[PDB]
Amino acid sequence: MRDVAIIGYGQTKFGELWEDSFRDLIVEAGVKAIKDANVDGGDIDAMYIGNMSGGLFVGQEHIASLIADHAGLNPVPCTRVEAACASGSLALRSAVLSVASGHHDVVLAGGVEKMTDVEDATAAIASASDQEWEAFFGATFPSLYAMMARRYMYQYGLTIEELSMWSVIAHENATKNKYAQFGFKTTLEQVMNASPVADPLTLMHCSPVSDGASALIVCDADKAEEFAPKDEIIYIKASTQASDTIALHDREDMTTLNAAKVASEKAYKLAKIAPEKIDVAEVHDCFAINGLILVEDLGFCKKGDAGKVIDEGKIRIDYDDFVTVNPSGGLKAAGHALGATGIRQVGELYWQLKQDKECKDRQATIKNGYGIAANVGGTGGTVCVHLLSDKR
Amino acid sequence: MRDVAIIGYGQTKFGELWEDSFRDLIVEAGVKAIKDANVDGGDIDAMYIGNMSGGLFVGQEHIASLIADHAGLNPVPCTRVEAACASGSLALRSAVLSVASGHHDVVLAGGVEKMTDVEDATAAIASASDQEWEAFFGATFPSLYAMMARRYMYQYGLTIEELSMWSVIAHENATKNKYAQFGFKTTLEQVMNASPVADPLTLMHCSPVSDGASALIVCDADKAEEFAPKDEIIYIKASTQASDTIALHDREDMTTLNAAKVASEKAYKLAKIAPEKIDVAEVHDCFAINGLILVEDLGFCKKGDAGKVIDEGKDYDDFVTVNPSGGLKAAGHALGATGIRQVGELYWQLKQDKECKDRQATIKNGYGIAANVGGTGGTVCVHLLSDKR
Amino acid sequence: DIGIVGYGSYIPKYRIKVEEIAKVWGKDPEAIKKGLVVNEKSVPSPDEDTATIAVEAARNAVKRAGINAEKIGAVYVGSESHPYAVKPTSATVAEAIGATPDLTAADLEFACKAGTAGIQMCMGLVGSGLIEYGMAIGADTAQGAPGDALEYTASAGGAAYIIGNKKDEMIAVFNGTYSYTTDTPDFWRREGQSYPKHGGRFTGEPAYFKHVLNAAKGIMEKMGTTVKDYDYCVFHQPNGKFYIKAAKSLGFTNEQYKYGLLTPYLGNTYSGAVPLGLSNILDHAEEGARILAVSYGSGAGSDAFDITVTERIKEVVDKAPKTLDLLNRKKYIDYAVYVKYRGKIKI
Amino acid sequence: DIGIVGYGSYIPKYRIKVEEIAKVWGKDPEAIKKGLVVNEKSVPSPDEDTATIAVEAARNAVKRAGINAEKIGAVYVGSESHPYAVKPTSATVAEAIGATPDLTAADLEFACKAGTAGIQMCMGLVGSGLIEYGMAIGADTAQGAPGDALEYTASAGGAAYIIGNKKDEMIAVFNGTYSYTTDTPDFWRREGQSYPKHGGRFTGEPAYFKHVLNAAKGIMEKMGTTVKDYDYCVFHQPNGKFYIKAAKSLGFTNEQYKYGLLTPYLGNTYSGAVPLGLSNILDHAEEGARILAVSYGSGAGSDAFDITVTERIKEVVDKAPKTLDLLNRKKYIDYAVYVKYRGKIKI
Amino acid sequence: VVRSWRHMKERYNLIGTRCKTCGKVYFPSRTVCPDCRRKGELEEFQLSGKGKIYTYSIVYAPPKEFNKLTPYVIAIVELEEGPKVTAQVDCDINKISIGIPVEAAFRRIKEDGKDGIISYGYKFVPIT
Amino acid sequence: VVRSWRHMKERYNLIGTRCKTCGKVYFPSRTVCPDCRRKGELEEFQLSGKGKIYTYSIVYAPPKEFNKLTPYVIAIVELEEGPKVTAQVDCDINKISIGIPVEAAFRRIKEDGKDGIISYGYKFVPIT
Ligand SMILES: [Cl-]
Ligand SMILES: [Cl-]
Ligand SMILES: [Cl-]
Ligand SMILES: [K+]
Ligand SMILES: [K+]
Ligand SMILES: [K+]
Ligand SMILES: [K+]
Ligand SMILES: [K+]
Ligand code: NA
Ligand SMILES: [Zn+2]
Ligand SMILES: [Zn+2]
Repeated sequence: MRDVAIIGYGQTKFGELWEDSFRDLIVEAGVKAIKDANVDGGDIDAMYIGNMSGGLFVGQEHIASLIADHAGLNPVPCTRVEAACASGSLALRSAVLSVASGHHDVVLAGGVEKMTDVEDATAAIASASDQEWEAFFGATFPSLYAMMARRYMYQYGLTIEELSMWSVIAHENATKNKYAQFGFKTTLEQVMNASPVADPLTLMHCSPVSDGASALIVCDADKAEEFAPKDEIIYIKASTQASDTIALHDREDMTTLNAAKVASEKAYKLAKIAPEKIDVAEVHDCFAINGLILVEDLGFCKKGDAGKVIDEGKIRIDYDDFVTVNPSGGLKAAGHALGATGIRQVGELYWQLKQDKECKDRQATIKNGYGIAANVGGTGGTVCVHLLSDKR
Repeated sequence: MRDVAIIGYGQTKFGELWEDSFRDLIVEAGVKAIKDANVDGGDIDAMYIGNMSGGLFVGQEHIASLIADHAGLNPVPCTRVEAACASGSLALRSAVLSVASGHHDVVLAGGVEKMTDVEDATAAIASASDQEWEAFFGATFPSLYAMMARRYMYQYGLTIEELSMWSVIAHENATKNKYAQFGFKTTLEQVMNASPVADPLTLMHCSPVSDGASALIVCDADKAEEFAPKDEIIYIKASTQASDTIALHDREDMTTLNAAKVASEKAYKLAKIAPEKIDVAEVHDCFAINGLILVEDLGFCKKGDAGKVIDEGKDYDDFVTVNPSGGLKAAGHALGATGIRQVGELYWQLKQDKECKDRQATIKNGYGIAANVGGTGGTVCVHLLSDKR
Repeated sequence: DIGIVGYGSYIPKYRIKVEEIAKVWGKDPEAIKKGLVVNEKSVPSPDEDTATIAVEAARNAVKRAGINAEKIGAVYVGSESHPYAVKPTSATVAEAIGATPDLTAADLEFACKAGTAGIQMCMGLVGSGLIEYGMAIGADTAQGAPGDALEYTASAGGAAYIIGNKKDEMIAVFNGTYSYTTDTPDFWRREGQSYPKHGGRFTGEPAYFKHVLNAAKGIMEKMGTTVKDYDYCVFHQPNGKFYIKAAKSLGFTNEQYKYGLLTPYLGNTYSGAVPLGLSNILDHAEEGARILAVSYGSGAGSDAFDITVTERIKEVVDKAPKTLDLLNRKKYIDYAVYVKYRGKIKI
Repeated sequence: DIGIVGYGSYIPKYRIKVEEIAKVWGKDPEAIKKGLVVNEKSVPSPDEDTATIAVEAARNAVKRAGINAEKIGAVYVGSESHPYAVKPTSATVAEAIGATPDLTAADLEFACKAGTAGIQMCMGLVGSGLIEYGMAIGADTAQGAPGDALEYTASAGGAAYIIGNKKDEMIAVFNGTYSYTTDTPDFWRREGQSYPKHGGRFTGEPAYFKHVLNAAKGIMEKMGTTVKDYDYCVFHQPNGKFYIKAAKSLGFTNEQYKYGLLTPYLGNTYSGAVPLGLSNILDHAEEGARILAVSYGSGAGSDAFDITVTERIKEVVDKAPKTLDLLNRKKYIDYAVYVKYRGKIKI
Repeated sequence: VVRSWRHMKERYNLIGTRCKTCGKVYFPSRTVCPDCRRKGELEEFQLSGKGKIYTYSIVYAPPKEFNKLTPYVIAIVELEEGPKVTAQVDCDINKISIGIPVEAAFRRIKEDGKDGIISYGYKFVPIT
Repeated sequence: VVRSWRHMKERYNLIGTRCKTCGKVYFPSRTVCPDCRRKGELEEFQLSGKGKIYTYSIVYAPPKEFNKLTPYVIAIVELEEGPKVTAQVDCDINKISIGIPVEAAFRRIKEDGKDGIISYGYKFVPIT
């Protein structure tokens, strides 16, 4: 059981990348991560890749062989890990566990998605729901999370304005992020008056379809020292995972993600810290409501109070007395390339905790030196949490 | 870095299972594996699942959540691993590495596939090839392996009779397997005279589209004694994986699978044994030729000689026993579960389980090896088991 | 109490061998003949359709019954290829045999079981005393999709049965009937499309065999019989393979199932398949022979019958053409002329 | 000895007034309303079709029958708009009511008489003792050709009837049935075409009235009755004018024919027309009431029924929705939304 | 095609399972009881189609097939027996609210193009 | 649809890449040279459509779309420049053999149903 750290991170831009092919994408992210980590191609012992769509966007399965082949790293083992929108984080956790085992010392964990090549992306994103008992009946993926918002609004009295403030903050933060898909300011009225997708959600509440790739280099905490200076090394204190019912209608309470509570609690326990010590958090906010719910499930505020926290802006970077959430703009503003998001989430914590120049204009305050990420598959069926620290 | 062992194995029948759903299948395999290992549902710390088809067979991605949900094991972490026909073995290897790491002690590795629900399965099996540069131009998955057979015949002089004997043996072996898809004996003439799919291969050279599920319970070697008798424990000496070009035309040599040579060599090193010490081998023989090539790449015979050693059928006391269950052609090839099943057979063979009573190979040394291949060779995963830790 | 007073059959004269279809599409004919147990199939003349085939079969049944068609109180035509989408074949057939106007009629649809469904309706109307005689026909001019395996078996033919109450006129007697029906999407066609679609290997065990075998076992339970109690049998025959597999599963020997199997040289005539096979049995059967007849339709459903032959059979067999004679009066054609006749050429 | 043990009906919620169709095509709506005696018609939801309508009617009939659907030994669906060209509606209906698997089934076609053909079939099987209960359905989602006069009347609806043998369970008793059938090309549709064709004024005297009046005269002669013996009547109703002309020709008064006439506010539901009209009669009728029911289908033929109501009627009428309640629960739509729902817009 | 056939009795007739061990009704039917797992014993159970809206949404831009229905109501219905299902509601978009009593109805859910199979199943209708 | 557009220059004109560092021609074009990876510097390169059969097969039961072509020859061609490609060969079944010289040809490779897009690309023809 070895301690695992992160030595490098690389990322493409997230958006509608017509020029860049799916193969061309993962390479660009891999080279950036290799360069950042100061390692050679030969130093990589294994790769773990996340991609939800795979055969739905392009008809291509066996993407691991494709990626290793075209990256030029044959014969290193490459493995694809899938959990819908959580494929990225699962690829990391697989990479971490492979380092901890002693079988590999340096491992690339990356994710890639090319959603623009399909005519209608809806069918792919709906794969994360139960095909027979949710999709079959016409429950689109935005409509599922909209029914969560409705129940959350019913139980706790969240108002559409409070929900819409999440989108305003996200976009403001995204203007400070070069790799973000949307770099423009918005207002409450623009969010609320945007075209509706699924009541009560509007186009300005929903994350967009995105192409992109991101990659991390994870390494044995001790070996990390030969490639990187002791500064700028970030340690993975915990990599936890949980499961919940795939269908929203099978949830005991749809206003919370049990798998996040289970995973986050386990991570806090292993890291020997409390939610109060987290300086920056990256949550899965593909439909805003999901951002509020996770802020509660991770323990930053009491159930039903997320709306009150967002209205006052405590999650904002500028706000000093509270954890800073989605400094990059989150999934809504920075972009949501399904397979790469879980990797990107962690890459931001890496920059934020290492005070990298990449996030210089969105640098959150670091009183304690801890960050946490929550990546969700579908409506909550799978949650993966990663807890990082500047201290081993 | 902990040692990992196998404490239980479970399997459904492999074939055209119309009534059994995708859910009904993985459960049946999981409960059988749990029951054999003498563990409770709560004792599972994590699950690793292989399923190539996923959203091409049924349109369902996020299978991990579905399987954990309907198995009743929420909130246990469940993860899907994909490498085409190698997904099964990849799920095992992932499970192994998680036990070795110390994060999990008891982990289920299973694979499941539901290929009958689609009208045309070809498009899915072709997913393992390069869609842009192989499938696009009309190279069906059987036609790729046929081109391997043609090149192998061109270089080494393999004759169709020698290749066809592989299928005769497989089907004879499958009559002793309750879970096999095909339980009938055949002859050389019936194989050679069967309908052709892609020259030189015939329907009796190709593995069928199959539904099925299989699952293993892997455990820490020390705790294993807590659930199982020291007698019925099989130890995983090595779990290796390698990579090759996805497209056949990009291969340096089409008559060999470099990823199998790389992976098998690495397994032999870690286990500190030679190919001569393997008692039983389970190889990926979806199209027969692939079985011959792997027998060479694992080091049991010289390149180009596989045809000659198989013609003699080496019941045979002094040679390794290959695919005792019938292999992929006769026992069935449920893509995601095959890699699991392969190992479950080695587990049975090495523990002298009743399940393989009628097909029991001689075990002089107490070692078995499995080779699971994704597509035409882009991914190979090898597992080396022993009765000794 | 209820029986068949007369029966009749019709098959057109043109045939096409498997070799001629495979030649065009680049397949091995020997593999197909062995895979399907089929050699050739029937082809209707371009001036022939389900209505004309139904009329031929109906008129032949009247000859065997030896009755005045004016007495027929119901005419039912079961088909998949009714010449109109909306205009009843059954009405044309009644007019063509002189049964009009004092009768009821309807066109029946239930894939390949439509024909036998009508027999059960007539049994009811005759048994209840609502009519004196009823006619049930099963006829089709099936069309297989060019290039698909159904093109090797999709043929034309039909047979008619007149049901009656008079022991002196019965050539065979119904002992009982039973039906097994579920909702099964093995085979279908949408209103717009030219040719049907199907579930391939789903058409077998979960559909054909489920229904054919459940219908067979069911009537044998109802009748308290075993396979040994029966002299002859006939099952649905989309290909020879399915027929023989079913027959052998239930314990029937070649001598018992041979007469009912016509597909290898006739093709699959869909709603006329079992009606035609049954008629060949009746052309050969002797007094006292007991028959098991089980149809199948995609949908799905099967109609089972338990029938006993009487001494009158030999009085009527020669009163109309025998099914084997019709089947062997044939002229061969190649694929070009076949697609010309069948209207398979775009314009 | 044979009677109706239960019955049920269904009509969708959308309607369209004559005015909304005439507005678009440039016609005088009053002239049409007066000429056809029609004000509005029913329109099915885009998620509704003949199968769903049949299930609604069947399920309602089961409520009134108060029996276990497992006992139903036959399900027959008569329609002109079966959702599939080749896949039986009746099977889907049997599965949806729990009648499967021990039953027979068939889909019926005979223009607008298909529905009543199934009643006669159920009468035969029950009377003969071959089944204990049979279900006959008539349902349609008619579509009129845009711009043509049939677009003002072509509506959606259906009704189901369960036939049984037990006096204690009968709400009505069949006194007799009779059918008149010929070959008449008044109305037809070819497999390729979207909408039917017709002979215009040939549809009237030589077809509808010929068959409706001969069938009505026929059963009264069979039964030894006069118009004075019947309390209520219902004829096929392609428009209000044909219905009333027929009713007055035979000597029925408004009080006798009023209940059976639904077309003016429902439209012509084709094979569901008379079944629905009959059902409204039964929702109002009292013990001992005698009904004359005569259907019509093009091709052509009519089915006549002579029915007497029993004391059990009051026990069941409220056990399911009444046909007038369904007809009056409605939402109006304009022509744009109508052609959208009906799939009349080329897309 | 085959998948619809496997769930026809659930989609047509709302027939689920009841675990004898704990008594909980399950719909859609489950192979294993999550609370008792192996000790659970499942029986066939017929549900009444009655339930109440637990939550809902209004789908304004669905896939092209639903163009006739757009905008349609989607909801999670809590059935009286216990289970919850996801389904559409046949009502106007301004008449749906949480707690509204509804009732299952056999309707045409989907169609696989012009050549493929039609799929039927439950849709919920408010009851007054 | 978009993925055809990206590879049109390769499929239509056989335009690949040549790595300056080692000189190896690559077709299909590669973003990274496997032998030099980063230190490889790739340049546009026009291949002649000439090559020889390296291996082949005859497809006897392909998907429905290819019904007109069945049985067809599939092969891997070794191009004179070095790269190998997978493609069909327009020759009779009994005329294909390893080592036969062939030449690329612009042909209709596939079509996405009746409504979808037509995809063109290379097919190989024997010489003399
Ligand atoms: Cl490099
Ligand atoms: Cl358990
Ligand atoms: Cl008709
Ligand atoms: K909460
Ligand atoms: K054991
Ligand atoms: K009787
Ligand atoms: K029809
Ligand atoms: K029954
Ligand atoms: Na803050
Ligand atoms: Zn329980
Ligand atoms: Zn180079």
